[PDB]
Amino acid sequence: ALVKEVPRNDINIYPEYILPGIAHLAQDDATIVRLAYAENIALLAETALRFLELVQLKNLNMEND
Amino acid sequence: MGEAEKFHYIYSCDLDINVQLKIGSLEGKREQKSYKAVLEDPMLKFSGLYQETCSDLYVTCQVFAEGKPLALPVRTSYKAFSTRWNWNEWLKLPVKYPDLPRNAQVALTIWDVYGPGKAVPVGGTTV
Repeated sequence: ALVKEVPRNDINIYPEYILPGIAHLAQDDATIVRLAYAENIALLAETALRFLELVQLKNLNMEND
Repeated sequence: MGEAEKFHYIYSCDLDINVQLKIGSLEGKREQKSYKAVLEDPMLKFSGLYQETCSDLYVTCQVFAEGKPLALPVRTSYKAFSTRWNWNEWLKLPVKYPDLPRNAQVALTIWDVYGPGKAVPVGGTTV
């Protein structure tokens, strides 16, 4: 949630590393893990969405550069 | 004087069952406020403090560790109390034995009705 700028090397970090990296947690055997997943799945998605909006704004500005 | 030559124990990481705590009865008197208090906030008259019998209170139990809640609070089902607040209800806590940290505490807050849709705490305890 603290990432305010996405590096050029991590533009696709969300769909291929962040989201796919925690996806296994949503089905963990430990109820505490699934609880942490359910408690944060909403936050993870919202954070990834903020990233996508920034990448789109940056791309729009870079196209207008 | 009882006896027990052997102590049988299990590691909290080895008990794969939910931790259950039964909120039993609340014994003691809840003090009523002065009429000036009812004049300051007229909704107080409709509060559970003004029901003559033991109001139907419930306790929400949430486990905290290091100040962070481990799970959502669990509430006792509604039960009508006559002369004594006696829940006698086994609450299934949303925390498993292996998931409790060493500094885990259970916070139980007793709530009473405070007008339409608003609950006000009667009192709390943490163990």
